[PDB]
Amino acid sequence: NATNVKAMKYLIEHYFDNFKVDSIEIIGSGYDSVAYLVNNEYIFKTKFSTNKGYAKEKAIYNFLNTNLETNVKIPNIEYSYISDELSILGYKEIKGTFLTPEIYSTMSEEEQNLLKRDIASFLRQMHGLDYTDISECTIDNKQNVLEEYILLRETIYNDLTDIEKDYIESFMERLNATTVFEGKKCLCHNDFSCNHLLLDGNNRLTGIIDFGDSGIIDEYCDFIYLLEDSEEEIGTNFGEDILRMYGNIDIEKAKEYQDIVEEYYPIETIVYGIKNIKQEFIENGRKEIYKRTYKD
Ligand SMILES: Nc1nc2c(ncn2[C@@H]2O[C@H](COP(=O)(O)OP(=O)(O)NP(=O)(O)O)[C@@H](O)[C@H]2O)c(=O)[nH]1
Ligand SMILES: [Cl-]
Ligand SMILES: [Mg+2]
Ligand SMILES: [Mg+2]
Repeated sequence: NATNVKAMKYLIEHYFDNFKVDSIEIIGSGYDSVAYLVNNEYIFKTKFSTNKGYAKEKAIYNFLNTNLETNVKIPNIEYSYISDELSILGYKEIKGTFLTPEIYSTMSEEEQNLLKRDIASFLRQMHGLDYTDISECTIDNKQNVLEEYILLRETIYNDLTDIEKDYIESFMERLNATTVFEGKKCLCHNDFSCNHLLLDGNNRLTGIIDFGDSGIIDEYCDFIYLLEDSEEEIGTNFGEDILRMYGNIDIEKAKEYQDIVEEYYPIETIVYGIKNIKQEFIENGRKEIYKRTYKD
């Protein structure tokens, strides 16, 4: 605990010549990464070598801070160090409160509507950017899945159970029949969940973070979490209304897209385990297949 922060304090002061760390605490973490609040003022996202890295994320912030017109704040990178083994991005903390189901349920109907409009407006503005200058950041989700399926076939597929194989083949049958990858491509946040959305003191959208998965990809991508029915997200109705306010988009296919990504999740989890040599993820994905198969 107190040892991570010393190591990171050292790396920050070593790589950014004039920077002095008066305070530093862990503010969040993924499975590959750790984030730190420094001097009660700066966020520092960090990562050590992992199927990389923070170069794309930086190029995305730089593209967006040049091209977006919006009052919604996003990270603006002041400090970056990027190497094969280590990557650090520092920027000023955007202040606010993260959106949650609980907060949402306390908002008046009109407060909720204004938030949904704020979100639809943000997404419309980003999805509308001429992305020529960030064109290297393309992502083909369908092709990625095919390549991941090939990796499964080359590694553990033959040891899976019949129930597990059927789940996967049935997913691939669905992938092959769907049309939801054939639509408009644009620059998407691509991890647009309510834990990345910041509210100000009037419960209006004041900022957005973590454009780490951003790319030129299906327009439907940015509604996947807004449409999710779970304890972490607000609800299907929230995403529906946002889709209506956003306009010019096939809502039923947005939902199909979301449903297909949800079906893929256990396989994604297995694949992450294969690629990063973590048996624990392989087993969680496989077990999740049994859970889904037996649910009614
Ligand atoms: N309030 C605030 N919190 C921030 C800001 N930047 C990051 N955070 C906090 O730090 C956490 C992690 O930041 P995030 O960019 O989501 O990183 P990640 O998923 O954990 N890393 P990765 O993008 O490499 O997978 C966020 O959940 C949030 O608590 C910011 O500008 N303001
Ligand atoms: Cl296993
Ligand atoms: Mg995040
Ligand atoms: Mg992230």
